[PDB]
Amino acid sequence: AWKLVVNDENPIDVNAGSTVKFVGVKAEEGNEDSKNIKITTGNNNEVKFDLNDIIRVKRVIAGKANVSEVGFVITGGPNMTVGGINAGNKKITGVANGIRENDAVNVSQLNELKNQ
Amino acid sequence: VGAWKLVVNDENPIDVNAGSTVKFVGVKAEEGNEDSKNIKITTGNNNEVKFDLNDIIRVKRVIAGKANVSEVGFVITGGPNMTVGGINAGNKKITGVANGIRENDAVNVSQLNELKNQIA
Amino acid sequence: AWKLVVNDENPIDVNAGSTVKFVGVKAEEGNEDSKNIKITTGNNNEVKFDLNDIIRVKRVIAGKANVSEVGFVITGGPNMTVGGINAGNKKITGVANGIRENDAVNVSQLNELKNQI
Repeated sequence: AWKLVVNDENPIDVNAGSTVKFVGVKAEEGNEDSKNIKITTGNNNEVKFDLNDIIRVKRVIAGKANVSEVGFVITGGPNMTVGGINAGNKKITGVANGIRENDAVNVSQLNELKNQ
Repeated sequence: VGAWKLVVNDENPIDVNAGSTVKFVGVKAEEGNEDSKNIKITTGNNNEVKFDLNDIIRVKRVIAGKANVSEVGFVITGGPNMTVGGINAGNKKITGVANGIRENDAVNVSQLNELKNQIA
Repeated sequence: AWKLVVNDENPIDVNAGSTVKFVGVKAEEGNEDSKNIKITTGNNNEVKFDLNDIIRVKRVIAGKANVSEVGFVITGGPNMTVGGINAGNKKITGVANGIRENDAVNVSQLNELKNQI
């Protein structure tokens, strides 16, 4: 027999005739397509590990950038949440001229009015 | 060592005998890019098999409650979005906007008020 | 003994009495709850693999959409970064009337003035 230790847990004894099972945990209980870790096998019995095309988490952190249930947040910077967009006391650039009533307007549009 | 079996998500067992080799592999997300294995599997000391994410992960969707990342961009369900076709402010105000300067910068209320003072 | 080959690495030899350890790597050295890959065991000793509820990476790529240390970027399109927001040379829609000095203004508010002046 050999022993399999997962992180800090007590060893699993693997005897002759024993079965070891690997399981991708389902994020959503009825949904076999909801396993965040996708474990499959190859033609030569290779055990293959990947991510699901769709991953379900509570939070993604990449430096100051956060994705979570509240929205898209840059620590100390802009954000987008259910209550709307905060531009972080910075300019918003690359804005095409607004057309509909609830489109944003840009500097060029303010200037047009200023000359009429 | 005794002969044992490995069952992966209820696949038919893989029988492992004395003399057998078992391979674990991280799948490449991008066909020809060796650096694109989302699951980073390595070996260290003391027969440790170490599992982590790649520094760069490649997926089609991230779901974190009502916040969604996808090939179209960044969406809050029932809220604003920033997607390929543009920003949708979600029928909410946009706050914290510094004064626009270039012709394609957004303007703020302070600037609209400056104009009101200038025209008539 | 049997051998374990992980990707292109040298084989590990597993004899009778050997131990193999599976470990989640900590994303942050001081945080034992920062292991991106969550490995646990079930009530019949199944080895269960999942993601941490909180994952820490340098970049997520979903097609043109990127999450990274600079912020939220659509390649060739809109972005929201440490330096502010770019609207992608497209219109911004769904903007409620600005109120406070640093709120954005919409077409309706520009027209309201035009009708007064």
